[PDB]
This record gives sequence, structure tokens and C-alpha cells, in this order.
Amino acid sequence: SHMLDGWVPWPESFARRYRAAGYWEGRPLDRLLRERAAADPDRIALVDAAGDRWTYAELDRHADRQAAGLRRLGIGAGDRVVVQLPNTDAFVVLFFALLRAGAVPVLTLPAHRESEIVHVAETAGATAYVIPDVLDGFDHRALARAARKAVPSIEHVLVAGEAAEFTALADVDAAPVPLAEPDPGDVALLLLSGGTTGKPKLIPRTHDDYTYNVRASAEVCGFDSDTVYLVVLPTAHNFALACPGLLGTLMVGGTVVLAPTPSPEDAFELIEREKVTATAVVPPVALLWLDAVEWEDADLSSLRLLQVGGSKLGAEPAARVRPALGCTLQQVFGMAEGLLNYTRLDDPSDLVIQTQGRPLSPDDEIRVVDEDGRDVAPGETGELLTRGPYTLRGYYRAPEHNARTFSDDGFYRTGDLVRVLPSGHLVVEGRAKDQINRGGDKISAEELENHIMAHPGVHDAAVVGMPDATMGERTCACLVPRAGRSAPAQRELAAFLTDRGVAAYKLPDRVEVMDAFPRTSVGKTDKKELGRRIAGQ
Ligand SMILES: Nc1ncnc2c1ncn2[C@@H]1O[C@@H](COP(=O)(O)OC(=O)c2ccccc2O)[C@@H](O)[C@H]1O
Ligand SMILES: [Mg+2]
Repeated sequence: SHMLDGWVPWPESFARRYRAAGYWEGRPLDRLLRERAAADPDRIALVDAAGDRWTYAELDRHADRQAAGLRRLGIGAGDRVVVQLPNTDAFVVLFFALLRAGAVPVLTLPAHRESEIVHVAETAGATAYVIPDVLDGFDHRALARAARKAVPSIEHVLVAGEAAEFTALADVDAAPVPLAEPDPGDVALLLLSGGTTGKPKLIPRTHDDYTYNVRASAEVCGFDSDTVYLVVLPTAHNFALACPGLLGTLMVGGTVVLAPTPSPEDAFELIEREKVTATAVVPPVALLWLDAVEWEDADLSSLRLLQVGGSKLGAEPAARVRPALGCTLQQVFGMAEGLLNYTRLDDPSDLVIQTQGRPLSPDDEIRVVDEDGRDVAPGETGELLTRGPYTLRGYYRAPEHNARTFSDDGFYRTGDLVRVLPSGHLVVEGRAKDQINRGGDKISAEELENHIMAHPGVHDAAVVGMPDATMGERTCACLVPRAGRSAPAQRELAAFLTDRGVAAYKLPDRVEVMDAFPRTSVGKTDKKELGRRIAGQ
């Protein structure tokens, strides 16, 4: 018996192995903060961009007071709560307060707009939605009004700022009350997957498997109480939350520093001010920092570890990390769905430069298969399938996609093309899945294509990735015009999609109009040949 339905537990034989192995320790996720605050109450746990500062005892107490405040509002025991917050202390407090209240955080990104928020809110049956007031020029309270209109289950809107007619997040506060602990085998939080279908899919992560993800990652990356970690990616990104991210830093007793943006302006200042020792970035930001040290004066010497992942970092800039930034590079090839691959900190530089790591867990199982599902020969390229103690067995409330995406014996089809080296390290070679990787931001083609086809001048749309030297891929929208109507150009389509509620990183970089798409012999749109036509071949 589980608190939520709609997810796929591990078979009992696997659960037993993972507990017997010490991977699944049987502790709720919020207990990482409870135990650290008990052992190191007066250590500095959290620093925000302004310079404000909180000890472990202070953070633990505020999480209890906000958890009691959430319960007074009726948020708790299994309720799903959509969280959309910037890199501020409000996110860290509320994350633990929701866990202690028994609520299941549904983590979204600040860039997400009405179509993503409404979909995840109604899929999760969320009862509350947590937003900033105004963030980067956008008023999220209008979005909460639109979300509540489309999703009647949303009873409460909690606002980090001026709350308007809603509830101020700072007012969610009451005297701590004894709260029951969740079952560690239950879902702890729901992550948003980059997606390969028409709708974003939610990833359930349990207390046991997410704690192991965090704990094992902190060991591999050498996180301990000396670690000062700069959160450069959104706090809701799996990389910055758990790999080892801020949760790993808190679990071991280090200091979390919240960066408002990844710009050298904000990040380099915080690295010098707080003596940051570790951070994680996507490759486009790595390239920016590697350039920017040539004209920025910040003292970055305290930096010891730069994690780079989300897309493949080139071997040439990888080799520049030590001379330019004075720290160790760690390549990270991971996914919200589970499997994490890390280069080890003392790997020879050859493997740090040329590979995307080897799996985190001894019980991470990998297969590399050809187009027929058969295992490839050693060192051949094929699609990565994986199964392990923190990889999901199914998405949340997505039975049809689960039937397509997981093998009969529980292997998750990643859609990534890789080859495995004799040492066990992986090299990422490409992608099979119909999803564009734009600077670490994942764009489901079919989701974007369906939005574009809602435009009155568009009959059919095919979204195709184009190579980009610094961004990895950019997005080309190939359009068949509506009969007797003109298709829109790039700027009009961007405005249409933005008004529709599509996140800005999904807006096509380029529009190409054509009378028909090339098709295969089954009749599916041939995007390999669309790429050729886009390039004038
Ligand atoms: N170093 C890399 N080199 C080439 N490709 C990479 C890659 N790292 C990710 N990818 C692609 O991203 C994934 C889905 O993305 P994600 O779910 O958003 O999570 C993350 O990126 C993420 C990244 C690091 C740590 C924790 C995470 O969670 C994969 O499937 C693959 O396509
Ligand atoms: Mg250094």
C-alpha cells in the first residue's frame, strides 16, 4: 500500500537487494536536514545572493514552522504541490516544509508558463501552487490565475512576494506541531522530464532512492563540511538539487550559496565572496566562464570542482578547465529519470576530457542495444537502456508511455546513443529520441509541434534540431502552411507560442516553410532528411 497511485514500484526482489546493499536506508528525505541540524546546529547551512545567512538549526526550525503553517491551510499528507520559485532561501525552507507536512513537491522551473504549469498541475491533481510575484519581468500571479481557472483542484496559491488576493508564503507559519513521518518507500517528490511525447511527463522519486542519489553522489564528488556549493542552475533542476547539489551539501554539513543568475557578474562575485569550492553548470555556461576569466578580476581560486553536464562538453574546452579556472572538471551525464554517470575526481585527465563518466551505483545496470533491441558488440554505438536503485520503473500517471519506454523486465530506454569503454566509462555519441537539447534545455519535438499546429496559418509542423557550436542544438520549425493561408515567420510564431503559455527556451530559433515533409516508408516524417533540406543539400 502506497500513499499515491499512478506510479510503478520496484519489484520486491529489487527492493530487497537495494535495502540489503545499504542503498535504501529507510529514512525520509527531510531527515537529511534534521540529522545535520542535530549534529551541527550552528554551522552555516545557507547563504543567499544578498549575503543573508542561516545556520542548520535556523533552517530546520523554520522548516518546522512552515510545515505547521501548511497544515493549518490543509496542505499535507499526500497532497501534490506545484513549486515554481527562484534561487532564494524561500525555496529551500519550503522544500523541507512540504516534505515534513507530507506534501509531495511537484518541481517546475521559473521559465515554465501556462501550458506546462496547467499540464503538470492537472496531471498531479495539485491542490496548491507556489510562485514568486514578479520574476525576470514576468508576473507569475497572472499565471496562477490562469492555472486556477484551468485546474479546479488548486485551492491555495502561495506567493513569495506581494501576494495580491492570494497567500503570502512568509505568512505560512505556525508553532511547530508533531508530524508523522512518511514511508521511505513512498514517492517523495515529482520531477518534470524533458519529454519525448506531446505532454511533459512527471518522474516519481521515492525517499529511499532520492536519498541514495544524494548520498552516493556526495561521496563520489567528495562533498563534506568543507564544501561551499554555489547553486547556479535552478534549485528545481535535478543536477543542482541532488547530484549532489544543494541536498548533498546540506546532508554532509557544507554551505549552500544561492546564485541569482549564472552570469560571471553574479557567479564570480559569489565565488570570491563566499569562497565557493564546488558548482555545477551546463556546457554553454562553462564556455562563458572559460571566456570571462580573461577579462574578469574575481579571485576564483577557492573553486575546486566544476561539474559540467546536461549536454556533452567538448574535449577542447574540457581541457581548458584546469588552466583557465584552476579547478577539477567533472563530466556528468545524468537524467531526472535516474541513472547518473560521473567522471571520478582522480580519474586520469584523459578520461575527464574524453568521457561522460561511469555509473554512480555498483547496481546501475546498463545495456547498449542496436535498432533491433539486441546488445551491441563491445565499443559499438547504440541506445542506452538502464535499470538501477534510483532509476524509475515508470512515469507518474502515464501508462501508455510507460508501455513504450520501459522494457518488459524494467529497463528504461534513455534515447541516448552511447558507447561503453573498457574501463566502464561512457562516451555520449548522439540521440535517438525526438527531443532537441538546446544548451541543456530539453525540447520535446511533438509537444512543440502540437503547439505550432494550433496556429491558424499552420497545417503541419516538424521540429528539427540544427547543430550549434556553443549551444549544441538550435530549434528549426518546419511548417506546412494551412490550405490557402500564409504560415507565420519566426517573430509572429514566437509571440503566438508565448501567449499560448510555452516556455521561452522552446521557441523556434528558425522557421522554414515547405509544401510537404519528406517521409519514410512507414510514412513517418523523416527528420534526418528534413535536416538535409534545411541545410540546402
Ligand atoms: N553530460 C551530458 N552529456 C551529454 N548528454 C547529457 C549529459 N547530461 C545529460 N544529458 C542528456 O540529458 C539527459 C536528460 O536531461 P535531464 O533530465 O534534464 O537532466 C540532466 O540533464 C542532468 C544532467 C546532469 C546531472 C543530472 C541531470 O538530471 C539525458 O537523457 C541526455 O539526453
Ligand atoms: Mg582553484
